[PDB]
Formats: sequence, structure tokens, C-alpha cells
Amino acid sequence: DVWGTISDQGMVTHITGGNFAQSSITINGWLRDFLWAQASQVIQSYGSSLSAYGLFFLGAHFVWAFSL
Amino acid sequence: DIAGLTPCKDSKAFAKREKQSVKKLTSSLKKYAPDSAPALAIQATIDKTKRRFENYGKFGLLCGSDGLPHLIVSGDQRHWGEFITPGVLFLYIAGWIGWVGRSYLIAVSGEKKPAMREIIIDVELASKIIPRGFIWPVAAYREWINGDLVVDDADIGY
Amino acid sequence: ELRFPRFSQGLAQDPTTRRIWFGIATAHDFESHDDITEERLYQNIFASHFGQLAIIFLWTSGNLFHVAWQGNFESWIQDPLHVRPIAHAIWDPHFGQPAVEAFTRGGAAGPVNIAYSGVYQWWYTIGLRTNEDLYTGALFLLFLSTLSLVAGWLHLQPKWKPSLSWFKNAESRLNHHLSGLFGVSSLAWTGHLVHVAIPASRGEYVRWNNFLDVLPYPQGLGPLLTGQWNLYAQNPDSSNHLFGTAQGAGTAILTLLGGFHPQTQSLWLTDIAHHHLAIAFIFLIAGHMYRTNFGIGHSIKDLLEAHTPPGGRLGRGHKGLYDTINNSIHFQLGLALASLGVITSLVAQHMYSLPAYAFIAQDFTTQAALYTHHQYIAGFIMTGAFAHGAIFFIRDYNPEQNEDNVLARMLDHKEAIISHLSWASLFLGFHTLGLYVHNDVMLAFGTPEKQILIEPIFAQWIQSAHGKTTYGFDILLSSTNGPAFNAGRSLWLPGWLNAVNENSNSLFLTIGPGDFLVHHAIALGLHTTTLILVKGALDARGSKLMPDKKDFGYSFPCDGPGRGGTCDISAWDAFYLAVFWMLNTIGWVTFYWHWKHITLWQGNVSQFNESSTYLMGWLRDYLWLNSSQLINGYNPFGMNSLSVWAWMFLFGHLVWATGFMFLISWRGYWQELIETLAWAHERTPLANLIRWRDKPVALSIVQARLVGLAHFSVGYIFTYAAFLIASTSGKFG
Amino acid sequence: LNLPSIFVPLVGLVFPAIAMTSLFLYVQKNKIV
Amino acid sequence: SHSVKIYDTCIGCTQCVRACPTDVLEMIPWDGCKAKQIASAPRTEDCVGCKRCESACPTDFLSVRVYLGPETTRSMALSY
Amino acid sequence: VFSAHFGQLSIIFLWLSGMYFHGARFSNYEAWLSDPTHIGPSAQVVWPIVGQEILNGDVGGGFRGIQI
Ligand code: CLA
Ligand code: CLA
Ligand code: CLA
Ligand code: CLA
Ligand SMILES: CC1=C(/C=C/C(C)=C/C=C/C(C)=C/C=C/C=C(C)/C=C/C=C(C)/C=C/C2=C(C)CCCC2(C)C)C(C)(C)CCC1
Ligand code: SF4
Ligand code: SF4
Repeated sequence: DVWGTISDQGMVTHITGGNFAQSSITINGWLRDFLWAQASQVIQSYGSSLSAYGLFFLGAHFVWAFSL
Repeated sequence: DIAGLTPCKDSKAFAKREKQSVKKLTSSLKKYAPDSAPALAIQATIDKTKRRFENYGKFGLLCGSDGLPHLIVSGDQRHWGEFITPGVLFLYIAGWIGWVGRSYLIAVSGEKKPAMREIIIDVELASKIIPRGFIWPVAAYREWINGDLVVDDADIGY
Repeated sequence: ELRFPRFSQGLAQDPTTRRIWFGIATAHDFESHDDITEERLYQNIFASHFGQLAIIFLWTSGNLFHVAWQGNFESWIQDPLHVRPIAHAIWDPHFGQPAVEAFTRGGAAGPVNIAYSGVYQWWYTIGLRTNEDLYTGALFLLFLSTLSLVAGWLHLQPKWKPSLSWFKNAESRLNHHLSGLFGVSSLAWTGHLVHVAIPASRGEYVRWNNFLDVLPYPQGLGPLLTGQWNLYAQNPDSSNHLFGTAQGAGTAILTLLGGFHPQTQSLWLTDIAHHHLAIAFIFLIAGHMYRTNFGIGHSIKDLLEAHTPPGGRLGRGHKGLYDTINNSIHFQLGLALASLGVITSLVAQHMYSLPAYAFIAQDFTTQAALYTHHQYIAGFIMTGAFAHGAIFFIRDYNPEQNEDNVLARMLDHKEAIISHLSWASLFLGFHTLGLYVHNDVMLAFGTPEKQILIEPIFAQWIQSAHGKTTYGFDILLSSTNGPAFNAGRSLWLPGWLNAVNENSNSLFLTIGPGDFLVHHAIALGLHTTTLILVKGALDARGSKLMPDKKDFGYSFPCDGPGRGGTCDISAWDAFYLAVFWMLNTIGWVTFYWHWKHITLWQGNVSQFNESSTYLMGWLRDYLWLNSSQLINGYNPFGMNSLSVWAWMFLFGHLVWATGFMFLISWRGYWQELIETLAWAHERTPLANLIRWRDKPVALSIVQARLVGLAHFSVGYIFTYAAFLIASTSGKFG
Repeated sequence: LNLPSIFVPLVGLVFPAIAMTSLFLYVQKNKIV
Repeated sequence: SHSVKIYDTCIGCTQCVRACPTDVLEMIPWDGCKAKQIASAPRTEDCVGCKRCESACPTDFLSVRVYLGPETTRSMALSY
Repeated sequence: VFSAHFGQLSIIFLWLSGMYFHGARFSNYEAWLSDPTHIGPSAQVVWPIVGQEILNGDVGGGFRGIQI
């Protein structure tokens, strides 16, 4: 609802395009439109300057499961 | 060749991967001044990449259909450099470390409070025992022969 | 006998809610009941086994009746590749109209469920053709289920109760069960195949009203009696045969072809008939080994007493094991459960590579479901085997009568056994996790050519020995001029070799470095689970920390905070810890199976071959990629037929997590809280006119461990089942 | 007649009521003999 | 009610009696040790099963042992 | 307690000195001063061994490093 870009004519385009109002009212909405959709950047980061974040993503899942 | 594999010096996929990596590096190189530090770093990376591919090609490795090197560990004498010789080196070093540790523990156990010498190392004593790992395979073998390596089952207890 | 439970005075005098819970949990532990004797134990067990048979027959009859009443078996028979079979109709008053529209499928006139158990293919392969046949089968099974209850009631009356010495006649029982239950049943099923199912696979309909007149073979039993048996094989089915019809049909009944039927992609029926005939012969011979009443037969005790190595390295050998086994029912249950678990895994492995039911190989979702289902059942059985084996050491083992035999020496070198198992687990874990992490780092820095990729040379060599030509090895059955190739060249080698070298089926799939890595991970799982269970069993009677453990029984909370603290010290707790590792290992197995097959069925093997060598590949290309349809079963724009599965998916994640609550927080926190609520209720007007009669208390320590593990397991299973079924059926149906 | 419309309520609502009632009255008995 | 037992390795140190929170145990005369006394458990209907007595005992292995049994109002420590 | 609190203050000052020195020596702050909206801030750079130099990403202003 806030962050995004604006054109010369003044048309605001949001990063996720105003999907919070309709999709955040079910658990399936949080699972599909928030975690699954937005995890793409972190899981596609290998081979670029952001690959350290993918490595830490996996390592932190490992430590969490280790605590059990 | 072995298991349907192809030598990496004759693989088209291997050369394709090399060319793709070099092109990806050159695209970044074309963003900076020729004499700037980032350009020199990228050029050094490119030279290192070419050297790596050439050495992999001429060291006799085998490449699969994906175009990546694969290792052979069944005992074939054309690939001992892949597993057997480094394995001998690993065993030699590990035996040295274990042997010097055991000898320190045995030499220190005769004191009044041996535990005090386990949280505070006697460096003077350890510096006489460290060089003796150089011949651990002989010492361990002779100790095994004379029955000094192992404790009898009847004597084991707290 | 005062109140519920009537079988335990100690529980019946308990004034708290703990009376009820525990009353349910100890109902089937007959050995612990008040004033129980040895004979009544066996008799009650016999009655209970009859009950289990009755329930099983009812379950099967219900399946048949519902399929006949509400299914489309007749329609499916005529177009088996494009029609979806129907399990049962849906009548839910909570449904909305869009769901009513979405769940109407398969040509039905109302909402239905699609069946994935595979009963349509099974029942079509054995010769059933109409709904009347299904109705008659359901009624017959209803009769058998009643027979079981009547027999159970009869053998529980004073005139008809077997004595204790009857239940301990080992030789006679072994003879009857080997000869009659295995061999004769196989003979009867072979007869069914010859008289009913094989003719049905050629257009001939044989039923109970005309089976006497029709001959299974034109020349009858003449060749069997005279010995010209080869006449039963000489005219097999053609390679252009259509399964339900007479086009290309043959006349043979017993063959040795091998390979598959080109249309149905399953095993030839004549091969199955000859197989069951030979197996029946082998069991009929096996069932004559032991002595009952006729002066011939071996003696089991005398067999055990004789096999003793003369060097003394095995002590006194197998002396005394006959009574040790025959006087302990837990020992027997452990042996049986171990054997059944092994063969459950063998069934799962052999049914995916060598299908036996017509048109089931093309039904991808059904095959996935069957493999996963039977592997999870096998895992649970394997854990139970070690559980009852540990129970043996506490309850029934007698040291004096086992002096210096193999069973005692096992207890004698437990430190060596456990330490070497620990070493194996450490080695596998360190080096396998290290290789995966090295490959992940190489991928991250953009240098995939620096990975460590070990070719699975030994497995490829064995595949070559079995006939595969992919890897260029020339050995045994993969060579042209050898004794092994020559000996079978004319019997079964052509069809077998044609099947193995076809790369569309799942017979000896091509393997690479990813397969190497995942197999060493599976080995890690097996070794660690075995370590946990074995340590539980061998330390059951005591250790240095608790030298008198056997006095306290199989399951008890702890021994208090003294001597450093003693949480989770009983054998029951070792079982509890091992179940987690079992679930982990079976998860790895089923993940690997599913991903390899899903890339096979899409024609994209290189995806698996390249992504499987590092763990981010597993996370991204298997889990994340294959969820997209599943999580859109319902959304802000509408719903489709996957909605139930989507719902189930979330249901699973919930139950799993709820289990964590019982596993992490322990009892003393909850009891203090409960006291306050009791105070509050006793003080509230208009509500203190109502009184409880069982005083509420927090759950016990062992009970909490059990409840937490149960929520964990249920959530595990439901989540994976939803993902597997939705992902496969969304792509293929 | 539509048999599901009659039998689904009986198995899902009435039979559980009777069974739970009987079990509650059984576990509360002061003495069984 | 729980069961509590005393074995003849007792040295009569009296620590278990001092540790008990509901007065289950007591000391009685004996002639088998240098302290001329031994422990006893005459009031086990008031035992809660805490095992402080086992924590206090110095011999190896223990000389006082507690076996948990059927639960009562007194043994579950219910004030309601 | 008094002495230990003095020690904590010493450690915090070390942390701030490190931050300012790394900003002065290994950053693109001066370039960022002239184009804040298009340049990504960066004040950490890595040595070139075992291929980790890929983490020196293209942040702009003739500088390669890790974005902060
Ligand atoms: C020939 C005589 C005979 C026969 C037929 C039986 C039969 C039976 N006895 Mg036995 N029994 C006998 C004599 C016999 N008994 C005698 C003489 C004694 C006294 C010494 C006993 C004492 C005795 C006791 C004390 C008990 C039994 C029990 C049983 C039952 C075991 C459970 C069962 O159904 O397993 C069925 C097993 C099979 C069909 C064989 C195993 C097949 C395996 C799993 C492989 C399957 C492969 C196949 C291709 C798979 C197809 C799958 C399908 C979906 C397509 C069974 C009905 C038990 C019972 O439950 O009683 C009610 C029991 O407790 N018997
Ligand atoms: C042929 C199979 C067989 C047989 C005849 C027995 C028989 C026996 N077992 Mg053994 N056991 C088996 C298989 C078998 N076991 C298997 C496969 C396992 C491994 C899981 C075990 C593990 C095991 C343990 C650990 C113990 C026994 C014990 C017992 C005794 C009965 C205890 C009782 O009354 O529980 C009463 C039953 C319950 C309280 C029900 C428990 C149900 C669990 C928690 C899961 C239920 C979840 C539910 C389905 C959720 C549905 C949700 C829905 C939304 C889908 C008895 C001697 C006990 C014993 O002898 O102790 C000395 C004991 O402690 N067994
Ligand atoms: C970069 C490469 C690398 C790395 C980081 C490691 C790292 C490790 N290796 Mg490994 N290993 C490697 C390559 C590597 N290995 C290779 C190439 C081989 C093939 C030869 C092996 C074979 C190997 C074995 C066989 C074992 C390890 C073990 C270990 C672990 C303990 C080492 C230790 O404590 O030594 C310090 C030394 C000691 C504590 C003394 C005892 C152990 C060493 C190995 C001496 C053994 C002497 C004995 C006579 C040799 C023959 C043993 C026989 C079973 C084959 C450690 C995590 C050990 C392990 O996982 O244990 C559970 C282990 O047993 N490695
Ligand atoms: C992801 C979770 C996880 C992991 C990694 C482990 C790991 C292990 N478990 Mg555990 N376990 C878990 C979950 C896990 N468990 C759960 C949920 C349960 C159910 C309660 C159990 C129950 C359980 C039991 C009952 C047993 C084990 C055992 C084991 C060991 C098996 C052998 C092995 O692989 O050794 C290799 C070791 C490892 C893979 C551990 C990690 C090693 C790291 C990567 C080395 C490098 C460290 C790094 C340099 C340190 C930096 C940090 C810091 C200094 C800055 C191992 C230590 C068995 C055991 O002890 O066998 C001997 C055993 O008996 N586990
Ligand atoms: C603790 C205990 C217990 C338990 C136990 C158990 C649980 C066990 C298990 C075990 C197991 C689980 C085992 C397994 C095994 C297996 C084996 C041993 C196998 C083998 C195989 C073979 C040998 C094969 C071969 C071949 C091939 C491969 C190919 C073709 C040909 C032939 C066939 C030759 C009991 C009860 C006793 C009691 C006491 C205690
Ligand atoms: S368990 Fe607790 S209450 Fe019982 S005798 Fe020991 S110290 Fe006393
Ligand atoms: S603490 Fe142990 S040794 Fe001391 S009096 Fe009590 S039982 Fe005896």
C-alpha cells in the first residue's frame, strides 16, 4: 500500500499491487501470496553478488532444525 | 571412456561453459576504465578462470554430458590422483595428530593431578613430543607387536 | 471389580481424570491385568485375533459395495486411459453451489471423489466385469465377517476353550501353516487364474453357472497326467493382443516369457500363473519338515542344541533358545514384525518397477500413492519390532537359563557394539554433509566446474551385469559371448533385455552423482535409527547410571534430578526418540523417489541430473516449484477441485505445530495453572451449583510425550499426502 | 427416496450422541457388578 | 500409595530423614554399622514420591529406594 | 559493576571507531554524495581468494563491494 513507483502523469504502481486487502484474510493467503511469492529473490540469488544471502538462508534453516 | 564419460579436453559442453563464464566476466569488465583497479581485478579473475579450465583439461579428468568433471574412485590406475594419493596424505596427517595426542595423554597421566595439565598445556613437554609424529607408522606398528597399544578386557574399569 | 476400569483396581480407586485416560491406554495390555493367568492370556488373544479378521472383512466388503453402488467401473472398462474411476459419492450439506459444480466428475450425475487406491485396475485384472459380480463379492465378504465373529464367540465358551499346551505345539502349527495356509492357498489362486481371469483376458466369460462345462484347456488334464507339460506353453498371446478381446489371443496357460505386455505395460498373466504354481509346490514341500504324530520329522530343540562351533568362540551356542522363545510372546512378536517390515519394503520396491495390474503403470498418482503408503507402514512396523524386542529383555528374559549362549554374549559386548555403530554414523554424517555444503558453496560463487561429483561406479557395474548397456561395460548379461548369456538365451532373456533397455519405464533407471549422494544419506538414516533402537534394547535391564532399571518396568517417567539428572532414561523413551529419525529417513526416501519420477514423466531428466547435487536445488526445483497449483485450490477469485487438498495441506501444518507444544513445555507449568482454574470455578455464582466428579489434573509425563509424538506424526503424514496427490494429479490426473 | 439424505445425519449426529451418552453414563458408575 | 524400602548398606548418616518434606522416614537403633542406627519408613501413605531422600544418600549404590505406585489424593498433593 | 560498565563503554567506542575508519578508507561515500538516488551505499570489500571476490558487486560510482 505504500512503496512503489510513480510515472510522469502521476500513476502510482505498488510493489505487490494492493493485494493485502483481499488476500491477507486467510491463512492460505499468507502462505501463497507472502512467503511463496516473495521467497523467489532469495532462492534465485546464486551466481550473483547476493549469493551470500542464499547461503545464510540455508544455514539458518539448518541451525533452527538442529535446536530441536 | 569409463562409464560412458568423455575426457574434458575433448568435451564441447566444457568449452561452452568456459566461453559463457568468460563472456559473463567480460560484460562486467566493459563497465570501468581500462587502468582502474576494478578492471584489473576482473582481468585477473578472467586469467585465473582460463588457467583453471586449461589445467582441468590437461590433468586427465573426465567430463559428463552436463560438461562437468567427474571423479573415479574404483581403483583404476589412471585416476589415483583423484582419491588414493590424497587419501594416503589424509591418513598420514591424521595418524600424526592422533599419535601425538595419545602420547601426551600417556606422558601426563603419571602426575598428582593430571586434569590440571589438560586445561593448561605444558608446552615444554609438548614440544618434545610433537616432532615424534614424523614416524608414527613405525612406532604404532612396533607398539602393536609388543602388546603396548591395547588394554586387556579384564583390566578396563573406572 | 469396582468401577471402570474393571480390570485394574489401582486405576479404579484413582479419584482424578487420570483414571479415564489410563483406562483407555492399558485396555489391551492383558499381562498387566489383575488376577491374570497364563492360559486366559492365550485364549483372549485368540478371540481378539478373530475380531481383527471380522473387521478386515467388513472393510473390504464396504469398498466393494460402495464402488458397485456409486462407481463407474463399467464405463471405465471401455476407456481406461481417459476415464477417472470413482471412489464414492459426496453428500455434504455444508457445500456451496460452486463446490457442487467443481466436484462433479468422471461422468457422474453428482459430486464424487476420484479413487487412487488402484482397486479398479486390480479388480479388472482378476476377471471382474459387471456391478452384479461386485455385489456378490460384497455379500460373500459380509458372510465371512459374520463367520469370524461366530467362531470367536464359540471358541470362548467352556466346552470349546483350547488348553495351554495346545497353543505351544510349535511343530504342528508350523506344518499346518506352511503346507496349508501358504501352499494350498497358492494352488487355489493358480486355479482361479487358469479357470477365470486368463479366459476373461481373451473374451471368454466363465461364472458359477457354466464353469463345469467349459474347459480351461482344449486337451484337458491329459498332458498333466502323462507328463507332456510343454503343451501348456506352445501358443502364447500375440504381441498385438488387445486385453479384453479375442484379437491376437493364444491358448497357453503356463509360460516363461518375461518382460511386459506391450499394450497394458504389465506382466503376462501366464507368467503369474506359473509363478504361483511353482511357489505352491515349494511351500507344500516345506511343510513336511517337523514331527507331529507319525514317527517322522525333525525336532526344533534338538536342531538348536547341535549347532555349536567347536572352537568355543560362540560360547555354548544355541543351547536353551527353544524354551526362551517358546515361553515369551514378545520375542515371537518381535521376530514376526521384523520379517513383515522387511517384506513390506520389498513389496513397495518391487511393485513400482514390475507392475502386475493392467493399465496401472500409466496412472502416475496411483503408483506414487502406493509406494509412499507402503514405505511409511514399513517404517512403523520396523520401529515396533525393536520395541517389543526391548520389552522381552525386561519382562521375560531369564539369565540363569541362558548362561553363556549367544543371547547372553550379546549383552556381554554391548559397549563394543554401540561404539562401532556410533563411529559409522559419525563418518557418514560428517563426509556426506560436507560434500553437499562444498557443492552448495561452489554453486553460490558461480563455479559449477569445481564441484565434487563422485560417479556411482559399483551400482552402474551391477546394472551392467543385469543387462543394461548404457555405461559401456561388457560383463555377464551385458556381453554377447558368455555362459550366462548362452544359458538363458532362449528362455527369458529376449523379453527381459527388451524391458531393461527401454528408457520409458522404471526398470533399472539411469543413475548419476546425485543418486550417489542421496543413497549415502539414506544409509546414514538407517545406521542412526538402528543405533538409537539397539541402545534402547541392550540397556533396558540397566547401566552404570541406573544399575537396577529392570525393577521399574518398560515405561516410567524418570529417576529424579539426583546423580546429575535422569530425564528420558527408560527404553520406552528410546523408542520415542527413534520414531523421529524413522520419519526423517522415510521422508528422504520418498522425496527422492517422487522427484526422480516426476522429472521422468515430464521428459526432463536433466533437471534432476543437474539440480540434485546441491541442497538449494532440492529446495527450489522440487518443493517450491511443484506447489504452485496446490496452493491455488482456492483463492480470492474462486475455487477448483484441488480445494479439499489445499485445505488438507494447511490442516497438516497445524497439527504438526500443535505437537510442538506437548514436546517443549512440561508438566509442572500446567498443574500450577490448573489449580487456579479450580479455585475460580469453586468461587463463581450460578456455576458452583455444578460440581465435577473426577478431579481435573495435568497430563502425566509419559502421556504428554505420547500425545506430542502423535500430533507430530499425524501432521507429518497429512501434509505430505496432500502435497504428493495434488502435485501429481494436477499435472497428470 | 434419497438414502444419503437420511443416513448421513444418523451416522454423523444421532449415533455419536447415543454412543457418547452411554459411555459417559458407564464411566460415571459408582459400582459395576 | 508409593513403596519405600531401606537396604542394609545404610551407614546411618540421617540425611534422608532430614530431607523428606512430609515426614515419612525416621531413625531406629541398629547394630550393623558404626553409627548404631538405621532408617525406617513407617508412614508411606503420606509419601508424594519426590525422591529428595535418594538425592541425599551417599552410598553407592543407594540404600533407600522409592517405587511409584497407585495414585491417591495424598500422593498427588491435591489441595482441592 | 562500575568497572564492568566502563569496559562496555570501551568496547562500544572501539566499534564506532571501526565504523568511521571503514567509512573513510573502503567506501564510496564521496561518490554517493553526488547521486544518492542512483548509487548504492557500500563500505565493506573482500580479498580475492577461493572465488569470494564475486561478493564485490556493482553498486555504482566506479566502486565494487557489499551494500550496507
Ligand atoms: C492348514 C490348517 C490351518 C490353516 C489354513 C490355518 C489358518 C490360520 N491360522 Mg492356524 N492353526 C492350525 C492350522 C491352520 N491354521 C493348527 C493345526 C493349529 C494348532 C497347532 C493352529 C493354531 C493357530 C493359532 C493359535 C492361530 C492361528 C491363526 C491362523 C490365522 C492367521 C491369520 C491369517 O489369516 O493369516 C493370513 C495369512 C496368509 C494368507 C498367508 C501370508 C501371505 C503373505 C503376506 C504373502 C502374500 C502374497 C500375495 C501374492 C499378496 C496378495 C495381496 C492381495 C491384495 C492381492 C489363519 C486364518 C491365528 C488367528 O488369527 O486365528 C484366528 C492364531 O492366532 N492358527
Ligand atoms: C501386530 C501388532 C501389534 C500388537 C498385537 C501389539 C500389542 C501390544 N503392544 Mg505393540 N506396537 C506395534 C504393534 C503391535 N503391538 C507397533 C507397530 C508399534 C510401533 C509404533 C508398537 C509399539 C508399542 C509400544 C511402544 C508399546 C506397545 C504395547 C503394546 C500393548 C498394548 C498397549 C495398549 O493397550 O495400547 C492402547 C492404545 C492406545 C492408547 C492408542 C494409541 C494411539 C496412538 C497414540 C496414535 C493414535 C492417533 C489417531 C489415529 C489420530 C487420528 C486423527 C485423525 C484426524 C486421522 C500390547 C502388548 C505397550 C506395552 O506392551 O507396554 C509394556 C507399549 O508400551 N507397542
Ligand atoms: C578435505 C578433506 C577432508 C576433511 C576436511 C576431512 C575431515 C574429517 N575426516 Mg576425513 N577423509 C578424507 C578427507 C577429509 N576428511 C579423505 C580423502 C579420506 C580417504 C582416505 C578420508 C577418510 C576418513 C576416515 C576413514 C575418517 C575420516 C574422519 C574424519 C573426521 C575426523 C578426523 C580426525 O579427528 O582426525 C584426527 C585423528 C584422530 C582422532 C585419530 C583417529 C582417526 C584417524 C583417521 C586415524 C585413523 C588411523 C587408522 C589406522 C587408519 C585406517 C582406519 C580404517 C577404518 C580405514 C574429520 C571431520 C574420521 C571420522 O569420520 O571418524 C568418525 C575417520 O574415521 N576421514
Ligand atoms: C537437523 C537436525 C539434526 C542434526 C544435524 C543432528 C545431528 C546428529 N544427531 Mg540428532 N536429532 C535431531 C536432529 C538433528 N540431529 C532430532 C530432531 C532428534 C529427535 C529428538 C534427534 C535425536 C538424536 C538422537 C537420539 C541421536 C542423534 C544423533 C545425531 C548424530 C548423528 C551422526 C552424525 O551425523 O554425526 C555427524 C555430526 C553432525 C552432522 C553434526 C554437525 C557437525 C558440524 C557441521 C561440524 C562443524 C561445526 C562448526 C565448525 C562449528 C561452528 C560453530 C561455532 C564454533 C562458531 C549427529 C550429531 C545420534 C548420535 O549421537 O550419534 C553418535 C543419536 O544417538 N540425534
Ligand atoms: C532387539 C531384539 C530383537 C529384535 C531384533 C530385530 C528387530 C532384528 C532385525 C534384523 C534385521 C532387519 C535383519 C535383516 C537382515 C537381512 C539380511 C541378512 C539379508 C540378506 C540378503 C541376502 C544374503 C541376499 C542375497 C542375494 C542377492 C542380494 C541377490 C540375489 C541372490 C541372493 C538371494 C543370494 C529380538 C526380536 C530378536 C528379541 C531379542 C532382542
Ligand atoms: S520420595 Fe519424597 S516424600 Fe517420599 S520418602 Fe522420599 S523424600 Fe519423603
Ligand atoms: S541417607 Fe542413605 S545412608 Fe544415610 S541414613 Fe538415609 S538411607 Fe542410610
